[PDB]
Amino acid sequence: KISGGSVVEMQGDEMTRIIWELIKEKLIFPYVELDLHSYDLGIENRDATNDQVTKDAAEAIKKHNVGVKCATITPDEKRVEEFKLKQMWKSPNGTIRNILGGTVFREAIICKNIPRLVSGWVKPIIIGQHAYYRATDFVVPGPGKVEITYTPSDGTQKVTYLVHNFEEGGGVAMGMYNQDKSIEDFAHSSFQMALSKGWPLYLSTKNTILKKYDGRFKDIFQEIYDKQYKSQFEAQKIWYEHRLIDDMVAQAMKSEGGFIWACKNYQGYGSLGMMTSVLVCPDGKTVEAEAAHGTVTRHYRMYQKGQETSTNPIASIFAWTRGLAHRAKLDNNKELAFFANALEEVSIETIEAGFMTKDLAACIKGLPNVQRSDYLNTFEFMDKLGENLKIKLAQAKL
Amino acid sequence: KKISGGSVVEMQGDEMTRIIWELIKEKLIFPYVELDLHSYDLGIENRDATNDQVTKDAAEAIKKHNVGVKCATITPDEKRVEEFKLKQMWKSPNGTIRNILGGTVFREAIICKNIPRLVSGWVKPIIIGQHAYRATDFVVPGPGKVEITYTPSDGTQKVTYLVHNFEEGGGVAMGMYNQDKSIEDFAHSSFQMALSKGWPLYLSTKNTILKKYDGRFKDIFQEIYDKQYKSQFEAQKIWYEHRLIDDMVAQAMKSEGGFIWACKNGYGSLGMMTSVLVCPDGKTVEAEAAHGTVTRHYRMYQKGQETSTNPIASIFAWTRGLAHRAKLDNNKELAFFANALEEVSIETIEAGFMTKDLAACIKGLPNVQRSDYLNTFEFMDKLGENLKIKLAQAKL
Ligand SMILES: NC(=O)C1=CN([C@@H]2O[C@H](COP(=O)(O)OP(=O)(O)OC[C@H]3O[C@@H](n4cnc5c(N)ncnc54)[C@H](OP(=O)(O)O)[C@@H]3O)[C@@H](O)[C@H]2O)C=CC1
Ligand SMILES: NC(=O)C1=CN([C@@H]2O[C@H](COP(=O)(O)OP(=O)(O)OC[C@H]3O[C@@H](n4cnc5c(N)ncnc54)[C@H](OP(=O)(O)O)[C@@H]3O)[C@@H](O)[C@H]2O)C=CC1
Repeated sequence: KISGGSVVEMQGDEMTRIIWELIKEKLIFPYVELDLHSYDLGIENRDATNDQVTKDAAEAIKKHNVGVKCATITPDEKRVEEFKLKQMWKSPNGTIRNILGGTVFREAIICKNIPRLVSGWVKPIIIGQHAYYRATDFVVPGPGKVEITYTPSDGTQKVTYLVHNFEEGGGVAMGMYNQDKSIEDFAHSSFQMALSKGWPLYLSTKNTILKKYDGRFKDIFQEIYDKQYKSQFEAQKIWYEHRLIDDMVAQAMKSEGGFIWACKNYQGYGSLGMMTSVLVCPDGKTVEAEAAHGTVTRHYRMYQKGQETSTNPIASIFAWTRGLAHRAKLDNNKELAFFANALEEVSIETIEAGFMTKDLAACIKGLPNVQRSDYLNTFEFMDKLGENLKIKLAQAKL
Repeated sequence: KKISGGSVVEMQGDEMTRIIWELIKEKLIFPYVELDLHSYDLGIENRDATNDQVTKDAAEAIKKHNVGVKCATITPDEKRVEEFKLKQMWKSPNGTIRNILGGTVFREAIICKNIPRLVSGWVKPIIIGQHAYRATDFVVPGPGKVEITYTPSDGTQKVTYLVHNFEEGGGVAMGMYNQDKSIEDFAHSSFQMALSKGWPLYLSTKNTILKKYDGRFKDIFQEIYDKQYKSQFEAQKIWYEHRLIDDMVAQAMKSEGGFIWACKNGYGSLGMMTSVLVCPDGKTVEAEAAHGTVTRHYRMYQKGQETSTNPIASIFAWTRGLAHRAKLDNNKELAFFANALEEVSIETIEAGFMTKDLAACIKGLPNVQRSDYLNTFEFMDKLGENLKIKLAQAKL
């Protein structure tokens, strides 16, 4: 077996909890031994520990640099009643993101025989937004001037901008800000992401409206690029380029994918089971990977009733491969790195060979026309993945 | 005899849409409807020659007559100023008109059974109304205080909020506002939109974060619904509900369309995107296509090259305006004609006759053959033939 090293694992809820264990038993543990720091973020354990397990897991990722998380229940009124919760606990992902900070990158796994939004997309597209509300909103009770002013610490200037003169009645108003350091982090993660995946980085803004707000982003990116990054980019045939929201969307419809897209926003096509997410810290050392979808409660309800389920494990699987990939990069572990990529290859190869779960079959043929013989159920698909994994690894040996 | 349509304000536009606009009036409207046409030429040359006076006048006419249908217009930039030697960079005509009329813009894509849509589970299009810029942004060069103050006009105590204290480094800051009247109008237009279409209404905000800012939207929407629209909504078996933006995106993706989405704050064929400005009064509306003047196709047409521009959005501007005019005047004949024009457009495409953009949505642009679509004039002639036939069969 491979010596994988230190990995922080977080267990989840409902259907993903089941798939998670299938992944560990069929795909990971037979080939990788890990110094595994496992945390049970199941809803009942989070309630029992008064959410302490969530904080402990966050600190564990901070210490060991690699975290892979299963989907978790974010409680609401119904969940509080269903589980007899003591509190409507905050989402584990919010707690973890707030402890680690960083930038989230979403990337949908592409298979040739699965329709994409843009027919021409051959390579993936990695979209990134910064994990930051810290905004001061208030009620304007009646007529009067709302103004926003800046005063430098040296007190040599004072600038006052009229936000609005309320002359008929009141309303609402707010102010919000952004620190340079937070914009710089967003850019560092974004450039390191483009270098890691070996693709070009595009930044899109709306400088035609918030000329000053978005212009600061444009400048901070260009500064960092031309300073510490331009070199590596020209080396790998990649580059950085700023785009307006229109020029960017256009360049995407005509493009073949294969680029990082940084957004200053203030999730659709392709089954949710194909979407991956990665929290990348500015330091470039810490990564937390996980599927972009949820616990799949509906499929779990079928399971509980004893009905066949067909749940896509790809996003969950790619959470492990990304985490193991980063762990291998940190440890210079060529064997683990080879495994992580082999597992990714096998998943796509199996789907592209026609073995797939119902969601993907529906994407191809349309749900009203899918037949039982068009797909595999949850356990059949995991079986096929494990079978092709064993073949692939053994064949690589020769 | 033709139908007596009444008073309509019409606004002529630029480039490709101007060509198609005239074909629409000649082939689909005028052969069947007589209008008291208040017609204004918002072509770039006429706006310049009148110093944009025509644009303001058109807005006043809509205010007076309640119904307006507008062709897409060139919004000037530096390149347009050079191309036409403009006296100056005239403001977007839509900006002038919205400023004069107020109201909320609602966007709706026209759904054809045989054109693939974003979520294949959307049977009926979804109508999205948006709010408004009005953001005072600026750069923070270095350490210092950014504060936002409220100064009452009656002399009482000034109120000051800290936005942020930049202790080291700089960044950016911005201020933003919303007047209560503005939110009330947004709600009223939205409720009227939902009643008119007979569909449910959903307001999406982030009132859990912006507790006071977005909370004001949700509160005003609810108070106006309970006092002015609850019963009417029930009398049509519809409803209004607030929803957090995340939950709303969830409900929408699993839904089959058919609802109005008001959100404070999408890639189909632009040729199928419709737009309507709905004033809160419930009387005045202005309809236009969601796309622009299609300059690229116009350059083709200028060199005598074959074009295939989609007129659907332009056609639905006319049908929505005429439908509102019919409602205002209790004009059963015009109401039917407007419905017939919309169905004939949908049916022609659903029968396999379409412009190149929709053929691309089916075969993909790389494999679109000339025999897969009609050019602009071929498609317009096909619509005319089918409209003629439908209206003949409608007598009995
Ligand atoms: N990262 C996290 O921890 C996340 C937490 N959640 C939690 O999970 C639950 C969400 O349930 P829901 O709102 O249904 O969102 P889910 O993403 O859990 O399920 C959404 C729906 O999309 C389809 N789908 C999603 N993942 C898969 C998959 N792997 N294979 C096949 N189909 C899939 C299914 O639709 P169909 O049944 O039509 O196939 C499923 O019902 C809540 O408790 C929420 O708090 C949700 C989001 C993220
Ligand atoms: N309501 C208004 O008055 C509006 C004004 N404008 C003005 O109009 C011009 C806009 O030009 P542009 O920026 O190209 O935006 P357009 O929407 O005019 O053209 C956009 C592109 O989308 C496709 N497209 C749009 N409408 C159609 C259609 N009816 N049938 C087929 N394809 C269509 C074409 O792409 P392809 O050529 O690849 O098919 C077209 O080149 C500018 O002068 C702008 O100021 C723009 C926005 C709204």
